[PDB]
Amino acid sequence: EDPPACGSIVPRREWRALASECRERLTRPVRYVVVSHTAGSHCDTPASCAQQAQNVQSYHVRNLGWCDVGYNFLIGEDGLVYEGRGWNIKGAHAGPTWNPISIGISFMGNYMNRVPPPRALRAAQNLLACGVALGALRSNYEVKGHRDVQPTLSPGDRLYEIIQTWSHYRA
Amino acid sequence: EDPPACGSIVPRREWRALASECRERLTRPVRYVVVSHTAGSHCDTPASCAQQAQNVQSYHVRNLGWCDVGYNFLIGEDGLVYEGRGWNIKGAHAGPTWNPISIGISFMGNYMNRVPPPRALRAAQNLLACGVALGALRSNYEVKGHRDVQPTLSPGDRLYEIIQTWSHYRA
Amino acid sequence: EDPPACGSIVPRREWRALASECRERLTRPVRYVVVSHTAGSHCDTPASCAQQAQNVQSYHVRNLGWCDVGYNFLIGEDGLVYEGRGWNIKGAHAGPTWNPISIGISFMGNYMNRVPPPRALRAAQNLLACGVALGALRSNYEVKGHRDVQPTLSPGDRLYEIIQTWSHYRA
Amino acid sequence: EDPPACGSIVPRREWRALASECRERLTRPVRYVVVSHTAGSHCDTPASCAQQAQNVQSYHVRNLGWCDVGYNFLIGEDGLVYEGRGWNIKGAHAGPTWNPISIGISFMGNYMNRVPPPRALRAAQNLLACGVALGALRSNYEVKGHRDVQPTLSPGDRLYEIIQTWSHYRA
Ligand SMILES: O=C(O)CCCCCCCCCCC1CCCCC1
Ligand SMILES: O=C(O)CCCCCCCCCCC1CCCCC1
Ligand SMILES: CC(=O)N[C@@H]1[C@@H](O)[C@H](O)[C@@H](CO)O[C@H]1O
Repeated sequence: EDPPACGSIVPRREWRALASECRERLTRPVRYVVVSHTAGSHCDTPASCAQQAQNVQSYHVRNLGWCDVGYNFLIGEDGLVYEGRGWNIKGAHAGPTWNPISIGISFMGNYMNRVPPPRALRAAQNLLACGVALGALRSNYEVKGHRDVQPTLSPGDRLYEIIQTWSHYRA
Repeated sequence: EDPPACGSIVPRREWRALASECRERLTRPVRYVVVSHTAGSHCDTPASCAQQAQNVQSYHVRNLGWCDVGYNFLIGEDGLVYEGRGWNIKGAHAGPTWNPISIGISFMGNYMNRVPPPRALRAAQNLLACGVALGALRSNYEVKGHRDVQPTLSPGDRLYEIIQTWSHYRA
Repeated sequence: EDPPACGSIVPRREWRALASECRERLTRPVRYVVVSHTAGSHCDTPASCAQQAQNVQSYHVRNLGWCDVGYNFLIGEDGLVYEGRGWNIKGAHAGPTWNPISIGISFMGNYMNRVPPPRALRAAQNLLACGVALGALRSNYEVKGHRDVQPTLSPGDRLYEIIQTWSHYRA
Repeated sequence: EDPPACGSIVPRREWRALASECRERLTRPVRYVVVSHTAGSHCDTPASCAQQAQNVQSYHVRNLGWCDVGYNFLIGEDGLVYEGRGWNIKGAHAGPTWNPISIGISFMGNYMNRVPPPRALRAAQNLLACGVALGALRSNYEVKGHRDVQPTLSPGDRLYEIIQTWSHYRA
C-alpha cells in the first residue's frame, strides 16, 4: 500500500506527440478492452517505436482530422507502452458502440502471420493490471479482439490467437 | 424523368441474403462513395461469389450482431455487383461521420498484393454510373478510399493505387 | 435459456388488467426499443399508477379495439414498471413497420413540459438491461424515440432530450 | 455521479441522506443476508418512504451516534429499495457476530400482525439477485430472519413466516 502501484509508460511528450484536442471522457471503471494492431510496420527500440507512434498519430490527425491518435495506448516491440488518449479520454478505434465503453490498445505492427515478442505481450498485460489497480478498468474487465467488434483482420491472426487464451478474454 | 435499367446487380434473394433488419435511410442524392475491400478471400464465379457475399454478411450479422452486411454493394471478381443495403439504406462501413453521407462499395477479396480484374473494376464504375442516372448519387460525387476516412489498409495498396486515378476521386 | 429471472415488474394481475387476446409473438432477440409517453395523466403512487395502467389498457381495448394495452411495458413516476404485453408479444405502439421489430415502453404522463423523475428513468433503463439479460433484447439493442419512427410529439420534448443521452440511443 | 444500476435503488442523495462517516468495509463475496423490519412507521409512496428512511437514519446517527443508518438497504412498501450503507460497507443491524459476515436489509414498518405488499417483497429478492450480479453476494447466499440470529421479534411474525418460504432461506 503504496498508492500508484503500476506501469512505466512513455508519456506523450516523451514521444513528441501533438497536443490532443479531445475532450470526451470515458466513465471509469471501464469494462471493455479492445486489442487491435496498427497493421503497419513494427519497431523495436525506444527511438523507432517513439517515431512510429508519431506516424500513427500523424495519420489520424493530419489525414483523418481526428482530435488525437485513435488508441488509448500503443504497445511497442521495444517492450514499452506509449501513451495515447489514455485512461480517461474516449478513443476512436472501435466504432461508436465500443469506443465510449472501452479502452483501445493497439500493438504497433502487423501480426497476421507474426507474433509480438514476449516483452510486448508482458507490457500489454502489465498495462491492464495497472488499469485495474487504478480503478480505470473493472476488476473483471473483458478483452475483445478488434475483429470481434468491427469488420477487420485486426489484431492479426497470430495475436488474435494469443489474446483468446487470456484470463479476461470474452468473445 | 426518364430512367434506365442500369442494374446488372444481383439481388439479395439471388445470393440468398439473410433478411435485413436495417431501418436508417440515406437521403438522395448522396455525395460520397467509399471504396473498401473485405480483406477476405476472393471469388471469380457467380456461384463462389454468391457464397462469399453470404459469408461476409454472416460475419457482420451473426458475429458482429449488425442489422445487415455493412456495405451498400459488394463487387465480385466474377464481374457482378451484389446488392448489400442498396441505395436507400445507410451502411455501416466507414464510421459515423461518413456512413450517413456516403454509399460504401467493397470489392470482395484482399487487394494489398493483387489488383481486382478489369471486369470487377468495370462493374464498380458501371454501378456508379448507374447511381448517377438513378439520382441516387450526385452527378459530381466524390470517391474516397476507406483508408482515407478511417484507419485501415483497406481497400488494399494496389486497389487504392487504382482508385486514386479515377475521375471522381478526391483528396 | 438462463434460470436467473430479472427485474421487479408489477404483473398484469396486480394492476388488475383485463386478460389479453393478443397472439402474434415477437422474434427474440429484439433489436429496437421505442420510447413513448402516454400523453395522459401521471401518477406517483403504486395505487394511482396501477389505476393509470388500467385506464390506458381500457382505452386501448375498449375504444381502439386492440387485443391488449398496446405497450409492452409502462413506466410510472412511482418508479415501478407495469407489465404490458411483455417481452414475447407484439405490441401496438409504433406503427406497422416498427411494432413487429420492437419493444414499446411508455412513460405514463405527458412529458412535453415535464421530465419524469429519476426513479422512473431508472426503472426504464433497468428493465432494458433485464431484457438483454433475458435474451428478449439484443445486447446491442438500439433505443428510439417514438418521434424518430413516427410523426409524433411522443415521448415529449423533455423526455426525448433525456433519452438522447442514453448510451443505446440511435436517432 | 455513480448512477448505473441496478435493482433500481433510490440513491443516498435522493432520499436526502446525511453523509455517511463509516469506514469499515465488508469482504465480498458476502455469505449471509439478514432480514429485519424497522419496527417504525411504514410508508407506501416514494415521498413518504424517502421521509421514512431519513427518519430511521436520523435516529441512528443523531441519537445512537452511529456513523450511518445501520442497514445496508431499506425496503419501502412503495416497492422501492433505499440505499443505506450499501454493498461495500459493514452495517450495524444484527450484532458483532453477524454484521461483518452479512448484508442487512430492512423492511420499513412493523410486520408482526402485518405483511409487506408483493412489490415490497419483489424489490427485496430483485435486490438480492443484483447483489450476486456484482459479486457483493455469493450465489450460495443464505437468508436469515433477524430473529434467527438475535433475540428480537424483528422482522415480525408475519414477515418472518414469508421469508421462510424463500428459496435461499436457512433456519
Ligand atoms: O471516439 C470518437 O469517435 C471520438 C473521437 C474524435 C475523433 C474521431 C472522429 C470521428 C469520425 C468517425 C471515425 C470513427 C473511427 C472508428 C471509431 C468511431 C469513429
Ligand atoms: O443505469 C441506470 O440508471 C439504470 C440501472 C441499470 C440496471 C442494472 C443492470 C444490472 C447489472 C448491473 C450492472 C451495473 C453494475 C454497476 C456498474 C455498472 C453496471
Ligand atoms: C459496431 C458499430 O456500431 N459500428 C457501426 C458504425 O460504424 C456506424 O456508425 C453505424 C451506422 O449504421 O453502424 C454501426 O453498426
